Amino acid sequence: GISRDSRHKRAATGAKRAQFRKKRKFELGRQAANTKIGTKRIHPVRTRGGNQKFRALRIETGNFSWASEGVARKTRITGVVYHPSNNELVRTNTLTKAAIVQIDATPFRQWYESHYGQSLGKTSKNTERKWAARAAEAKIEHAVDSQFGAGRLYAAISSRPGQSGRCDGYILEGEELAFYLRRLTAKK
Amino acid sequence: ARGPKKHLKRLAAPHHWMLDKLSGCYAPRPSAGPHKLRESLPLIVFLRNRLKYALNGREVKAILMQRHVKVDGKVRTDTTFPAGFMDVITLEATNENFRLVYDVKGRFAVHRITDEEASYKLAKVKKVQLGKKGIPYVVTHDGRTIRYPDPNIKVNDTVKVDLATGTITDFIKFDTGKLVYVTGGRNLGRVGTIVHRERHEGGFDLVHIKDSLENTFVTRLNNVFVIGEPGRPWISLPKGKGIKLTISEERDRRRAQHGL
Amino acid sequence: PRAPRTYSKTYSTPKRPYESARLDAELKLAGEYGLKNKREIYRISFQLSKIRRAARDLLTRDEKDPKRLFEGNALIRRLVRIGVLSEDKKKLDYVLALKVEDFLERRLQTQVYKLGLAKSVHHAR
Amino acid sequence: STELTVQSERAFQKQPHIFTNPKAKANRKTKRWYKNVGLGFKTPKTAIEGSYIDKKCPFTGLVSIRGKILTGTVVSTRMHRTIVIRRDYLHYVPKYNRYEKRHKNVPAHVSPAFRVQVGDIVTVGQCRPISKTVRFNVLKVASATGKANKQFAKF
RNA sequence: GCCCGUCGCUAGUACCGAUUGAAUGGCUUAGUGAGGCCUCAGGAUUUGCUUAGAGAAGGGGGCAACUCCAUCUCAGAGCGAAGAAUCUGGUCAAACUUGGUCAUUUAGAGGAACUAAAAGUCGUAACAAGGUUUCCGUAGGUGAACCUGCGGAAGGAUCAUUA
RNA sequence: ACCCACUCGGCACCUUACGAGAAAUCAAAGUCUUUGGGUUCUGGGGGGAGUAUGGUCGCAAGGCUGAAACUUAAAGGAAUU
RNA sequence: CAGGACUUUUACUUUGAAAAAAUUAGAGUGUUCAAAGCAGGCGAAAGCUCGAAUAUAUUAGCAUGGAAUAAUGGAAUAGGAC
RNA sequence: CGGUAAUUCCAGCUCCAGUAGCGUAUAUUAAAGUUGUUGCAGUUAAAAAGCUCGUAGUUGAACUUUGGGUCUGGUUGUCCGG
RNA sequence: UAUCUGGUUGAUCCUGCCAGUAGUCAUAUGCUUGUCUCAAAGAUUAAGCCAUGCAUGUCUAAGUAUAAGCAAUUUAUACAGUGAAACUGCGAAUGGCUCAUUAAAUCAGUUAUCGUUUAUUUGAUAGUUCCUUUACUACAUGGAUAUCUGUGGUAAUUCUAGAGCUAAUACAUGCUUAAAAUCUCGACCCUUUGGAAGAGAUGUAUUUAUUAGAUAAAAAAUCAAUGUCUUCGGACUCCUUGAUGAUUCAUAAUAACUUUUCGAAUCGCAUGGCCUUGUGCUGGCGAUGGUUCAUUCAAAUUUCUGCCCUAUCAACUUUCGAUGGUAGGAUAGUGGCCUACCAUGGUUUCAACGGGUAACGGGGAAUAAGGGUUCGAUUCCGGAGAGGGAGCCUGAGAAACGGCUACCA
Ligand SMILES: [Mg+2]
Ligand SMILES: [Mg+2]
Ligand SMILES: [Mg+2]
Ligand SMILES: [Mg+2]
Ligand SMILES: [Mg+2]
Ligand SMILES: [Mg+2]
Ligand SMILES: [Mg+2]
Ligand SMILES: [Mg+2]
Ligand SMILES: [Mg+2]
Ligand SMILES: [Mg+2]
Ligand SMILES: [Mg+2]
Ligand SMILES: [Mg+2]
Ligand SMILES: [Mg+2]
Ligand SMILES: [Mg+2]
Ligand SMILES: [Mg+2]
Ligand SMILES: [Mg+2]
Ligand SMILES: [Mg+2]
Ligand SMILES: [Mg+2]
Ligand SMILES: [Mg+2]
Ligand SMILES: [Mg+2]
Ligand SMILES: [Mg+2]
Ligand SMILES: [Mg+2]
Ligand SMILES: [Mg+2]
Ligand SMILES: [Mg+2]
Ligand SMILES: [Mg+2]
Ligand SMILES: [Mg+2]
Ligand SMILES: [Mg+2]
Ligand SMILES: [Mg+2]
Ligand SMILES: [Mg+2]
Ligand SMILES: [Mg+2]
Ligand SMILES: [Mg+2]
Ligand SMILES: [Mg+2]
Ligand SMILES: [Mg+2]
Repeated sequence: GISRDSRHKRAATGAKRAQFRKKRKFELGRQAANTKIGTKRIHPVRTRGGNQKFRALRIETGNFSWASEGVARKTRITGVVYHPSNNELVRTNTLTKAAIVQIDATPFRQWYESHYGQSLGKTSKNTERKWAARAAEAKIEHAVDSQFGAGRLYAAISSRPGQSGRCDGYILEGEELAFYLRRLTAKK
Repeated sequence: ARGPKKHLKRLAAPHHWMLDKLSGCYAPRPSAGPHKLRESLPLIVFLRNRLKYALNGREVKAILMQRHVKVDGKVRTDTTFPAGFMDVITLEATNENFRLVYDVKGRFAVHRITDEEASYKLAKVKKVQLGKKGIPYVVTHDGRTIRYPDPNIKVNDTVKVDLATGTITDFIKFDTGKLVYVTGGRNLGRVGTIVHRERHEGGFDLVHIKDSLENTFVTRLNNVFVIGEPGRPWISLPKGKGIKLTISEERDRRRAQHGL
Repeated sequence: PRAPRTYSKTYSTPKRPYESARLDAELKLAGEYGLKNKREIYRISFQLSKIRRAARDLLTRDEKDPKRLFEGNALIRRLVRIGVLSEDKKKLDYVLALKVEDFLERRLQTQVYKLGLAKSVHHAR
Repeated sequence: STELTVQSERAFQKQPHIFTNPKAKANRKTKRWYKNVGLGFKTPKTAIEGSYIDKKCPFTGLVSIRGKILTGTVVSTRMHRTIVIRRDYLHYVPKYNRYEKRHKNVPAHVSPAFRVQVGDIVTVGQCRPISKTVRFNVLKVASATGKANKQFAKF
């Protein structure tokens, strides 16, 4: 099997090392999960010392965080748009860590509406009062707002889906988001 | 090679078992327990090779079974149970109580003790941390975890555990000019005062120790076990009060105290 | 895989086999003390040599130095006990001057002879 | 080492779990995290004020300096963000009662908080394995300027 | 007296070597590739929930949607859950076919050696100024020591010719 | 230009060694069992052999590098009658 | 003490801490002697009691004392020190 | 050594050595200052590169706080055994 | 325990060797061989091949007996004495052997894990499983399957088909449970100094965010929010915070997530205490289990320094990862460990690389003035391997061979 040993490697000097000891189970490494989008399918793998890692071959949903607001919502992932490591992955639609994906965003929008009442694209008294107490806090980065109008938000996955089975991340914000956008533009 | 080792060869044993070179190929390997393998002392050794109450392993086993040996109040039935430093071994019949303390030379000494002291165990502090639900716990260098400790108990401080329940009754802060016991190295079994504590923030603090006879020596911090305020120890120390004589001196003593 | 047993060769052969004078001396010694072999003599010599090695080493260390004071003293005591050194010569410097005769004149052989009980060494043996 | 740009490759490079809330505007605008390594060593002003990134920096990254702290002269700067340190010593040959002059090159990691030329003497600290050969991270560069003050002979 | 080489004889070592020689092992080009593991399917069979109509002789405490019961129980069928053979791609990768390569061995027609034994043959090269003083570098020549150029060295047969 | 006296540097030489050395001899071949100023190179009985082989340098002759099997109680040095 | 503030950097040597046990050197001890072993010894011979030491290993790392020897560094466009 | 007196062969007798052991073979250590750091040789016995330059290596003149004085701890010889 | 002696000559002094001499937990072998104690012993060649037998199994008052077993006799009309079998649990990863590989590998001393896994151990430890709160499994839930009884298959094997019953600490499901405090929502009143009736949520584990995890000292002015006591001038006071050399640490908090882990439907012996006189409510000593944190036995890596000959090996590594970067994948976790994109490094006359080893490394052994030289398959410690190469299952732990799968022999 795939082994993470440094035995098979050459030394710093470039010397080809001799074959001492046949590969061990503590050196072992398993096949890549390389998770796809659509219909939840999670295979558990028995690791060292008991314990399970969860291979996430085919994932659809994920809970993503809006770090500015301080809220996270369970939402559908619809397509990988950019991945820093490989364009092949993007082509495939391979969900991994640090991949950039499009989120259904509707739940986020709903949450926003509940909170401030301002809406994106264009009742009780206590609620009104609450809204009044807030406001001006509801401004947001323009890019995010624009994205909302289309209905699909850019988010980065921060979970390792091949490890946890869980697919999670953060909605793209500030400078990083801008950078990502620029990259995307360049690619096109 | 493949999982844990389960045997111990007779030569590979700790030397302070005082185990004879012959009469067997194997030594009694201390089971997973409160004390470290090399720093421990298995019950079998204590029974057979110290007090001589048993003649062989079978005898020891038999003794154990009738629920009579007690390590720190709790019963025990393992032949290879690792009772270590400060552990109180109580035998119900005989009514003898023992505390496992080192002697001037290095090995574990048979130290007979009264029931008034046998009630408590003295223990060094290894770790101080907040556990789950923010609850503070102390870790004794001798096995235990004690929840909700007095919050000015730090690392290296020694603690009087009441043993019957397992609560901290009192403690000694680690400081200069406090009676100390050495539990590792060449200086193991020696009693002293702590003159000075060197730091070297990076690797291994060294403590300077003077004994009663004004005779200074240096050991690592993790080998040093506080015992009280100078001249007044919290436990009874064994005969020769952890003093270390020179060889010639020892010889002289042997000669002059002849009474055959 | 049991713990090994210690052996020790307790004698040493001469470094030159047919040194005639030496041989004759050995023979004489044997005659004196009813010795079955040259081997016995060799053993004695070896023993003497060991002692000498110790003594020399001790001497090499400073006098009034701990090790010398101890080990050397012990050696001296042992010698006196065995009866090879005399009470006049509890010195460590005198330990070097011992010579093979003093060990042979201390065997249960010779002693037996010298207290009566025998009529010659062979009889005693 | 870095050498200019900062935001220079395929992925956005940020200090993990450091958040710069883009609503309430701050003085620094983007928050920089640093720590002092300890052992009496000082975190340089180049590390705190700088715009560079590095996970493998002992000040602004995730690696922790522990174990052995070595010193030696710099042999090679050529490979990006790292260094090679020569470490001359004397090996005692007991038969001849004398000493061999010996060698051993230590590859080490260079935080972009430092200016390192070939020939500078460098204090290097042990950390978690960083690459195939690197175990060490540069803590202090001792050759500060050399003769950058008065290079020209004219009084 | 000592003594050198050629050609002889008898043994014994190693050397070169035609044989498109042979053998074993290590890498390796091209192509094949068992078996597991992972994965896309597949779905023998295995059961659970549907009230899905029963014959049932209180098929829930007395003719009756049994004063209908996990009721008698199969056509249901829908909905699951478990799942073997088989199977698509991987991945690790033993091995196998034909080559090439390095290493170590191994037959080996022949050839060129050296040592040992030193009552063979031809001289006498060297040791005396060895009967042409020896050596040395080099080149040519010879039956063999060797001889002869050119330069050198006394380890030479000369520490020697003032003015 | 000589002459005398001194002086550094050189090619040597003569007599003594009180030092060396197996001796022949040597002002170094001395200041070494009373053994250490600094350094580079080379040798480890005689043959086989400066051969075989592999490199490498030569147009070539050759050079530099350089074995082993086996063989042998001596080969040698300086002096002696 | 407990904290800064920075300390030219070594080599060398010192004492200390570590260099598993066996082996080695070695203390004790009539295995009948010895090679060995870690035993034993003394009583009223009703129970009591010494033991099971020490010393070595220098290579490397660690700790501290030393400042001869050997090296390295500072003020010469002073951008030097207070 | 042995070719007709063999102290060396083969035996007999005596004798020597080690002795429940002693011999032979092949390694290996001491002997070996015949591997040399301590510690070898190189004019003639083996051996000084034909000669010079020269990077690594090894090695590399002298020179910076020495001298005094004042008390004060020990540690063995002494001056008696107080 | 500092030693030499025979041999180059007619004789001499040397250089030099050869020969002798002594030892060898150094092997072989030749003769001999009475006793006592101690005791190596198929390493060397072939890590060559193996007849036959054995070398790992295991049960306590305390997981599961309707053996149609034995008991048999003065606890059983549920069982209850022993107890084969079988299920379950645990072990079989230790030990034992061997030295083939292996030359910066192993290994030794030394660090490190702020870089991880860890059955067992000894400490710790979980009122929160509920989900609206006028009639609900909890005095206890479900279906299997072994042995067994019967029907067989095959020349055969520790090959197992078919039927019939039947267990669990096997396999599945799944109840109790408070009080408080805190966070999401407001039927209204009364024009402020606003302030609330009551409804939902909160264990742990999991995941990604995010926040707290302070601390070099004292004294202000006031601009935006605007509290609390007002003895209606205005005061504002007593305002949390562990560890390390050092962290994004320990830990806590808000956000949610999750094919929702765990939170005892388990056993043995005791048979004690209050009467609301039920058979009620209770309660002792233990076994097994189970969560995270300890610790212990361990574990992978890991720092610095040190290996034997060889230059008749001087350049080596880099298409097929060589050295470094970035991101991901993978792993128990770190890392070119692997993948993508990029950069051109890394080692070396202070011998890299290659070659050899009749090389496992070390503790040590033989020798024995001082310095050394040679040996270490072998009783202890590491490491490898089970004919050769792969590949895996089970498990805390194996790339296991007295486990399995294949190929080659
Ligand atoms: Mg776990
Ligand atoms: Mg630390
Ligand atoms: Mg396949
Ligand atoms: Mg002639
Ligand atoms: Mg002539
Ligand atoms: Mg000559
Ligand atoms: Mg020769
Ligand atoms: Mg001559
Ligand atoms: Mg001894
Ligand atoms: Mg005759
Ligand atoms: Mg020798
Ligand atoms: Mg010589
Ligand atoms: Mg010559
Ligand atoms: Mg000088
Ligand atoms: Mg000698
Ligand atoms: Mg001659
Ligand atoms: Mg003659
Ligand atoms: Mg000899
Ligand atoms: Mg008898
Ligand atoms: Mg064999
Ligand atoms: Mg079983
Ligand atoms: Mg084993
Ligand atoms: Mg923070
Ligand atoms: Mg954390
Ligand atoms: Mg990474
Ligand atoms: Mg081998
Ligand atoms: Mg070896
Ligand atoms: Mg070995
Ligand atoms: Mg072998
Ligand atoms: Mg075999
Ligand atoms: Mg295997
Ligand atoms: Mg077997
Ligand atoms: Mg096995």
